[PDB]
Amino acid sequence: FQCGQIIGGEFTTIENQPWFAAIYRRHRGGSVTYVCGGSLISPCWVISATHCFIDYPKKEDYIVYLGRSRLNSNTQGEMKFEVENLILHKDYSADTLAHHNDIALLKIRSKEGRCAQPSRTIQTICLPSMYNDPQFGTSCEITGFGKENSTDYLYPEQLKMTVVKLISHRECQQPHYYGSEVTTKMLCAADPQWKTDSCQGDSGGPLVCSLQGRMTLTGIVSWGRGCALKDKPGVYTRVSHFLPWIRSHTK
Ligand SMILES: NC[C@H]1CC[C@@H](C(=O)O)CC1
Repeated sequence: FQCGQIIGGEFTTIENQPWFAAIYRRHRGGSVTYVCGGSLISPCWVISATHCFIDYPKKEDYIVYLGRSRLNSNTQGEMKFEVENLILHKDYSADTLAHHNDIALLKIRSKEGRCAQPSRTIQTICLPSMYNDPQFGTSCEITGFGKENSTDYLYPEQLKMTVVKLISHRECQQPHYYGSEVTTKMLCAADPQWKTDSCQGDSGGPLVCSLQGRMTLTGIVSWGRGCALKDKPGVYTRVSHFLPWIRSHTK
């Protein structure tokens, strides 16, 4: 492994986002449904958002897939996993509109007792170095099985991706935007003409940026008001500010 090597946007294959994890819940009735996204950060660890699991925190109930480009069908080279350990951030909160410390860790273990193995469809995403983010106005990529329009009932069957641009705290903390709801441990991103964005079901997925030739996990899909609404960008967990929390649990 060599690390880092939807409204609008386009369809894609997992070769373009080989770090993408598709997380599913098995329920209480035997039926399995899509919960949300995630990113492979090391062979045994997938990173996502706490809000994806806060209502069902029993590890035994989740299924993780790597190398999956299709929602309810099989893709050649996909690897299935059990969640060995589900770590939610104890300081998670969502009392108001914003979700605070919205980050989660999933230890993955296949029925064959193995962790993720590199292939053309399974790869790791580079974690940022402490506090090192791309410049405001940088184009980064988002990926998911989320809705194509907020009013849609169904989820697309094929994986999607688009490009969004990082927005400064100054701009995002404006009152017609999110105001004081966005903290410094969050990152805002949007399409300049509000035509593309992450939507419902893209939660936990990554905001992938290129820094020093490395695709970096700069954000994790967290929250926002609607999808692709003027002045209402997608808000992301600012990974570069959660490194001791990640390290503390992957040691
Ligand atoms: N645009 C980002 C935002 C992330 C998920 C959210 C939700 O699941 O409610 C809707 C949109």
